[PDB]
Amino acid sequence: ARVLVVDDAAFMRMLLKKILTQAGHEVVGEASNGKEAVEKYKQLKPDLVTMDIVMPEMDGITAVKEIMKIDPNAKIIMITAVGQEAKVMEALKSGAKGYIVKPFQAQKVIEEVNRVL
Amino acid sequence: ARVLVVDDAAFMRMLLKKILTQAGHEVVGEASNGKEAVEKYKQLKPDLVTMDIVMPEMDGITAVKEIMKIDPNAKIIMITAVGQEAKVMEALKSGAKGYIVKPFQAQKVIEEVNRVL
Amino acid sequence: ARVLVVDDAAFMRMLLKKILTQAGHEVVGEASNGKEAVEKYKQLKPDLVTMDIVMMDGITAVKEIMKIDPNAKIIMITAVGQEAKVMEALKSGAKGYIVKPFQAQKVIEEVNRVL
Amino acid sequence: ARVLVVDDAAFMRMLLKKILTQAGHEVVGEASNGKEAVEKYKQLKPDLVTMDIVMMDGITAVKEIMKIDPNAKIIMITAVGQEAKVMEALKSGAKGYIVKPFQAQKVIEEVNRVL
Amino acid sequence: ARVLVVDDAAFMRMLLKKILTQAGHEVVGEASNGKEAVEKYKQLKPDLVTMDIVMPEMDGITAVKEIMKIDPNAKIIMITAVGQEAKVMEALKSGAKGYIVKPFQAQKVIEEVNRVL
Amino acid sequence: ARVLVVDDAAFMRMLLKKILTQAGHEVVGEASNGKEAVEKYKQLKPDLVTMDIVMPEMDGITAVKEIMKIDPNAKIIMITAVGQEAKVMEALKSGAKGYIVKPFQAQKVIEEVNRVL
Amino acid sequence: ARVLVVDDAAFMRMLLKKILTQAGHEVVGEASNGKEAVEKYKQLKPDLVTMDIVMPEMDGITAVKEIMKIDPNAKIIMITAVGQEAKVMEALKSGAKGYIVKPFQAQKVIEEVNRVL
Amino acid sequence: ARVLVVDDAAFMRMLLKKILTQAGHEVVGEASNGKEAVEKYKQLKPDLVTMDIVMPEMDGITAVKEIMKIDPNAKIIMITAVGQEAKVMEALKSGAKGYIVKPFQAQKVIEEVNRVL
Amino acid sequence: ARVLVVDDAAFMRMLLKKILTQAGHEVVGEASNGKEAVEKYKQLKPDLVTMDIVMPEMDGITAVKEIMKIDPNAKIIMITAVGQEAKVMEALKSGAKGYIVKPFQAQKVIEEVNRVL
Amino acid sequence: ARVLVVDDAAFMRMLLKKILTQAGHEVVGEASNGKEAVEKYKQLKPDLVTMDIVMPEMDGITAVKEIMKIDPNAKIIMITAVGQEAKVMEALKSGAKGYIVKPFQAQKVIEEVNRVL
Amino acid sequence: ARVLVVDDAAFMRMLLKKILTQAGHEVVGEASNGKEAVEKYKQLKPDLVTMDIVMMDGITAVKEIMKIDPNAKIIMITAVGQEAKVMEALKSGAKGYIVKPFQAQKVIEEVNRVL
Amino acid sequence: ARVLVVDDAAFMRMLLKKILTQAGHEVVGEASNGKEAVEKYKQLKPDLVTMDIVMMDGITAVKEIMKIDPNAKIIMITAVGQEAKVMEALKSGAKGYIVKPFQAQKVIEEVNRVL
Repeated sequence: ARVLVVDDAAFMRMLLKKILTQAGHEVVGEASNGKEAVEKYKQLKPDLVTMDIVMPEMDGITAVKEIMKIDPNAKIIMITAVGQEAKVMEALKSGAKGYIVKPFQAQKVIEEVNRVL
Repeated sequence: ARVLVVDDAAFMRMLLKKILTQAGHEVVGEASNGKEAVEKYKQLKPDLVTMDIVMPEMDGITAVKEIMKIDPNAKIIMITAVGQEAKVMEALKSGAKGYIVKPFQAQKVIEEVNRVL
Repeated sequence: ARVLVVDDAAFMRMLLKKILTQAGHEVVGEASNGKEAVEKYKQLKPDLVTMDIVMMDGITAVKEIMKIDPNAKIIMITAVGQEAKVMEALKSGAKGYIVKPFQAQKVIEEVNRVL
Repeated sequence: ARVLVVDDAAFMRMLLKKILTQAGHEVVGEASNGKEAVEKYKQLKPDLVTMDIVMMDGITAVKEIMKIDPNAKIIMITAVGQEAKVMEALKSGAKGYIVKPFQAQKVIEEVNRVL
Repeated sequence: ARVLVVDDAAFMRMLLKKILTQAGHEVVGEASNGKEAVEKYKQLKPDLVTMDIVMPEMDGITAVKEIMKIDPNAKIIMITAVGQEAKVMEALKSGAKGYIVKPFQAQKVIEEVNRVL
Repeated sequence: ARVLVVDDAAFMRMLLKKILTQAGHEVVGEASNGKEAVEKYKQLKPDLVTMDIVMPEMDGITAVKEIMKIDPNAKIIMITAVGQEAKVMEALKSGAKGYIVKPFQAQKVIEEVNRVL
Repeated sequence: ARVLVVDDAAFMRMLLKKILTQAGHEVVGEASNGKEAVEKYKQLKPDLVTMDIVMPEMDGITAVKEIMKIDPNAKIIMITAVGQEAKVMEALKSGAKGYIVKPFQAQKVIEEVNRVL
Repeated sequence: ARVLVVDDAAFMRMLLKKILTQAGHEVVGEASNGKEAVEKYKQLKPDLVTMDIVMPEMDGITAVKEIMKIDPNAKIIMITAVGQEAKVMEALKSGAKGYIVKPFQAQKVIEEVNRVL
Repeated sequence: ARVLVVDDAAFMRMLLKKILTQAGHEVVGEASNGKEAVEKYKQLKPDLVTMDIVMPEMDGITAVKEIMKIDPNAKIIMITAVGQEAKVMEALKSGAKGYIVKPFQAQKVIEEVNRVL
Repeated sequence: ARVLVVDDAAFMRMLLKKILTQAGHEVVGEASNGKEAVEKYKQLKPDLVTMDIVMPEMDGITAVKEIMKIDPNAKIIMITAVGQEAKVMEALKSGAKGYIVKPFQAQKVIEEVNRVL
Repeated sequence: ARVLVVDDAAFMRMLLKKILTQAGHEVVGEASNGKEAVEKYKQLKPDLVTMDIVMMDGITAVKEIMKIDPNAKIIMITAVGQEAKVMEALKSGAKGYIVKPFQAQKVIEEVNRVL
Repeated sequence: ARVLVVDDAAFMRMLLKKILTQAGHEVVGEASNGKEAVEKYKQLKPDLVTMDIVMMDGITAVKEIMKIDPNAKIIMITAVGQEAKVMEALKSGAKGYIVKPFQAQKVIEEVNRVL
């Protein structure tokens, strides 16, 4: 069978891939999160999917909060896309120190890195 | 000057890594999701984190539902960890056909793969 | 001579208690399940524990029904903490589950999905 | 729409029956254990079965008590057909067993042997 | 002229076998207990059976009790077949320390041997 | 450890012996019925006993009855020891055709074999 | 006109061979089971194949039984993988004297060969 | 010792043969299935047989499918017994060109051979 | 006067060696773990042994972690038996790239070596 | 490739070494325990490491027992840290003749050496 | 495209066979030594041969050891069919031999005779 | 009583070692070929040596095949350090070589060049 292997841990995808291949199956693709598994399913139409039941769920804001609990002096720069300004605002409130804009202009990224350090 | 780079898109991590390295910084690690960013922060104690504001949020159950919308005959095997049985149950209800237990015992994985196919 | 009596059936605890008391022993406490027996053991330090096992399981019944009728429609009832068994029941052919305590609307929604 | 309701608790069968009937379904039969559900399935050919699983087990409780007190004295209660579980309980540290239905003299003889 | 020889004492079967063979008969099988004599009769359809009137009668439970009288610290592991669980239970009650399951899986046999020792 | 292996089937003693030896244990003796296990325990004082839960229980009379059910024309000669005359009598009643006496005198055994055939 | 004849019954192969030859065809090969038919097809590239739909295939246990009928003193070692213990047990019961485990450890193979001889 | 080596996998026979020969034994023959092992036993009278406990069985239908993969223009006639019709149907669907029932008339066998060519 | 010095700490072996030599003794060998002390005793037959009671012993997983600290691009294949899957999983998580199973099949060892390189 | 082979069993290192060499790889070193594998890695910078996941650990007490089996007149002094007294006691019971606590005075070490000789 | 594969290591023949087959070639035969390769060549007439023969012999080793130590004690380990070589080894200074397959008892008897 | 065990098969060294040790001897070393046995003899000075060397070479096989078929196509499989032998094999008529460890791609490239 043609198998899509889904797990956030690269090494776990590799272990499962080895077992599946030894049993005669072909791993036709891999994914590390939910959204990616859906897209790869559409594209590859595998006979079978294996999926870790823990898929990454933690949003940027929560990650900022957790890092700030571990280290109140942490320095975090957010990357924004357009339309997510509300979330960046909240990330800054929760302790992030700045942000940079995609697509990256190298000079502006570096200027912001220097300001934050 | 020691930087942890966090983004779900590999090519975006590579572009940012190149800019940071050219400017004299050392990229000491990378992460593609929130949970991984937190763990890598604890472990690496970087001077600086760059973090995409959109981190993967889709849980396993939602990924199962979405795959089932695309293909009502999809064959999906969940991987369970201990303590997540409620979520596996719901994944099965939402259309997953079976599950395998970590740590993997190859013979049982294959037996479950064969039952599902 | 100090005895902790464990059985899920109240009347069976009472019958055993009567026999033990007539023979000169003191029933110092009672329990109706394993977890409760452990707690009472810590607390009472009895000389002796009597324990009844409560044992065809649900999973086998699901398998047997599916052998008789491969199109059988079975909905499991679970409470919180029994999810491992429901998982196995679903794997063995059950089509869904409903949660105790029952919320009528959710029971009916699941009944309709399964039919 | 024809439903076989399976649960060891009578009152839970009645609560589910009420909800199913109010939603327009017919409860065509009831059972309190797996074996009985299989027999009733053959006989009634229901469109749908609801089945409650009845699940810390006795063996784990024996193990936990033995961790707390390696000299604990535990006597299992078995009926005919549960011998596999008693065997495992004895292996996990229980010192004996008594048979239901209880014969007072044999219970006391076993209590004395174990003490 | 085709003879099934039944006796619990090997040397008695050998003496009888020698006499029968010298007299021109063919010993087509041997058995050392009752159950074995019945099975060998079905299978061999001998013209004649010789059978010691004392066949072994001691059940497993009695053998456990007798060993325990000789040595109260004896360590005995029962082998169970399916359907004999009541007898194993009673053997454990009478002083046996554990049991192993046929067919033997070597790792589990050894684990049980180690637990008992 | 020093192990006494008890099982009515020779091949099962050999299989268990192989597993025990591979794990480092020494099989110091074997027995095929209950009575023999007790005697060997006394004599060998093993650290450990393995014992099949089904030990032969069927007496001579039952074996005669069972053989006669299988083949009403079966020809069975009993071997008697002194003191077991009641059992031989019952074996004859249940369909055995004769008996021979231990210790064997070859001539008398053969005379009885010829009478019965 | 070049024909491969496939049937598990030798007599049926002989009858078909005779008829085909009398009609002017050349029987270029024969096979008595499926696997053999495939191999002979690759190798001989016949114009035509005749093939029985049912080839009955003798398993290891049956082969042990048949060899033991031919020679009651036969010495047979089974080659097994892990997980086949029920079948090994049955093979031993039917008269096999031992077993060796794949993948092979040469030392253990030889040890088992020596024990059996 | 003189050894008959029985295994369906050629490479496994070769590995066992090498180990046996290095230890000083003589592999006097090989077989790849049960029936062949029996015949070789009769003929060679080996001191010892090594025999894989699982022989894989290719059925007629699979053999037809495999031949058709090797040569899509293969010409196959199912010469079979009555009562197999579902399997013959499937063989015909999988590419077999003909069928006859045994016992047959020579004339009709040849007529079917001619139709198929 | 011929002394074997046993201690896991190199500095402690050096200090003891110096003191023993200054006092007129000859240090004929050193060992840093138990197994090594035994072997060196057999071989050197010293008049005297000094021995630390506690030698801490590094397991496979710790060795993987330590090698990965020294060289983050290290390529490590674990050698495991069946039943150790939890430990292999952890070794892979700690940075090992694969595993091979004892007893060795040479072909699979090489296949895994090639995959990892 | 250049390979470092790590396994506590010499014979297992030799089997793996043979397979690797036959396939064209170079075994550049060997180790029998974790600590030794780390040191050899630093020194050899191999392309690849094969490493048994379980390293067996001989403790000091076992090493004392083993030495005493080899030579019942062995002279062993336990040079140890404070807080180990139960284990030293057992070592003395198992035949060690002396003990000193580290850190020590040279003079007292030598005095204990002299007492034991 | 028809290939004869020659290598003394079975697993190396198998690896090369797999690579050749994946590339579209047919492995028509195998051999593990030179003499066997020649015979298989005659018989199979392959388009192509791959060959890895891996080749100091026992007799030379005996001679060299005897030069180093004229009192050396050497036992040859031989199978049937190698008697000419054993003869020569004994002439060159070896003191005995043991025959494969080994009986432990005969090995020990020969070791004792030679010492 | 101090024994050097010489055999190209690891498992045969191990079997002989076990028998020798059970009989009271000490195996002080092992070797898998002649040259190694000589070196180990010098170094260990054993009381006793057991030796099984098992020895047509590749070059002769090439020559014989070329006599049978002057258009034969032969590829040598070599490791590093055997270049002198490959040279001679090519001179005697072999058309190419492949180097261990194999890369599949290089094997195929060489097979295609030679055909």
